[PDB]
Amino acid sequence: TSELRICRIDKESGPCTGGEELYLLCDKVQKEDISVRFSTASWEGRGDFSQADVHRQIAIVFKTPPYEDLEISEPVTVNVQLQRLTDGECSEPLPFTYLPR
Amino acid sequence: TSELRICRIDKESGPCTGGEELYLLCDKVQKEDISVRFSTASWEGRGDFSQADVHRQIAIVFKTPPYEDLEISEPVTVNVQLQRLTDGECSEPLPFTYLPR
Repeated sequence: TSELRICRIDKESGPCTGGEELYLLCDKVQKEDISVRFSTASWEGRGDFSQADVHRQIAIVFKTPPYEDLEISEPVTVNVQLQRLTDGECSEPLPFTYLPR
Repeated sequence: TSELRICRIDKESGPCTGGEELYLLCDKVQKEDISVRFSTASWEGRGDFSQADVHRQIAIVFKTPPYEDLEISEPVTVNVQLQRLTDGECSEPLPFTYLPR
């Protein structure tokens, strides 16, 4: 109830040794009343995190624009950033590399 | 200013043909005054999304627990879910598969 829902987990696999840092996207939860449970029909395990590790974020779903040159033979890593429409203010850039066909 | 900051992009690469659905995590933005800019020193492109595509989410950073059997020779995909400490209520499960050493 209260709708505990996980939207996704950045990684779908990892070493059985554990201790691997991951992150999951979910709907509203109470950081003082939430935990992560890994399990099978006969085993149970918990993710290691604190309240400081529960971040309120915004997620934007979008389709990439086609690159200027659809005939590139070599990868081309461009910049990706947030930009405000009103003032045209940008955020720092993050890389994204386009791959040839 | 107002601190436009991107935390990450699920994919770091993709076809130069574009039209690839992605998502990025960032800090507070105004969905009616925000856009995504792809660019080089001489080229500019925009991500395709609407206001409906800007979601307020929670992200939890955590380390995975080690699996019960560290000697598995075959992958073992267990369940991962949110669980409330107070009532022990769980969310639907998402799969995560442990890999042998």
